[PDB]
Amino acid sequence: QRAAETYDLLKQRTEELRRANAQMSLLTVLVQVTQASNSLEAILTPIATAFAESFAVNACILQMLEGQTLSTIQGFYSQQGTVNNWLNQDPLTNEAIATGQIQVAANIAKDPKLASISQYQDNGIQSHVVIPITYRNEMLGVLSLQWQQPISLREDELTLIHLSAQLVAIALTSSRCS
Amino acid sequence: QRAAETYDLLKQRTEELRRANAQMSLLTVLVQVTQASNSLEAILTPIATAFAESFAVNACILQMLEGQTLSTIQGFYSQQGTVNNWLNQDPLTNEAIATGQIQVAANIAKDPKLASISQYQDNGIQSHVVIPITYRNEMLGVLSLQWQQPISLREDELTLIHLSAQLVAIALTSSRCS
Repeated sequence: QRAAETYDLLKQRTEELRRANAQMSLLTVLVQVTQASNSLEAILTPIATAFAESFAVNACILQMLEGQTLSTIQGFYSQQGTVNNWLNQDPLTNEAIATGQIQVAANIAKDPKLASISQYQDNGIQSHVVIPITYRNEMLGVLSLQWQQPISLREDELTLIHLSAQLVAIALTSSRCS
Repeated sequence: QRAAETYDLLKQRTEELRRANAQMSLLTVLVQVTQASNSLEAILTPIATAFAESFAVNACILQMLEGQTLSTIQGFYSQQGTVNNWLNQDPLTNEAIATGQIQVAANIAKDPKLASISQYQDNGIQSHVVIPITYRNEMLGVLSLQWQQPISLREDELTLIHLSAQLVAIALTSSRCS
């Protein structure tokens, strides 16, 4: 009966509601973190951590740029006992820096330009998204999201990444104000 | 039957979903506007306009501060044929500047400190919210929301105002970067 296709539509709304709330929650935390810090360095790990929890990553790295080189300045989170930063050796990151575009590798085994990279293999990284962090046209850094399984991002998750990163860029650019 | 108390809960979820989407939408527009501008002055009206549409105001004013004086620098929106800025003569605004707190006057006729003010009367303003716009502890300006009817803000609407304003403060502080 059409009263069973109402369980199909409440179960649908609630999931959408759940999703929308989780989006709001990430944006809320990013604003809070920005307001509570007093320097750029204090803000980095908290931001990485915020993305890590939102996207259930194995690891997240937020790394600053000087021109088009990765800075030593960075913040990070990992479920592992150590964070292994090999982004300077990463084709995916290198394409992000060059093109100013989000780069999505949903399944490493399939990008042949990525499948044979020792670092992806030894860290067990099977999906990777890297997004430049750009304020106006100034690229301030990159944010890397890493998982040990292949992912399949929804439309809403990609919108959230685009907006998130954009907010983060507003955030970093203000943090440099003494 | 309990199948009629499922229409009561889908009609409930959808409204909550509607609300959450409208929140996301305001935050999205504020980020976009910040990224698309190239100066602080270009950003002001768009931000005021964004709040005006979100909160269905009669008018919105976003006005910069120098120390604790209102600047000439400002942006605004109004349904009226003219924007009448009388915030320098406003006790509500003056309390916001002094206390760094949101000020809510849901029904002017009832604040006796506000009911006899010529400007509230002649503009037909029956409710008024003014929120300082503060980055870290630096108060950059005030944002004023004005209606011709009494309002009754929901919990979610107040959270949105707090976060919004906080984002705007991040936004203005970055805009000053040449």
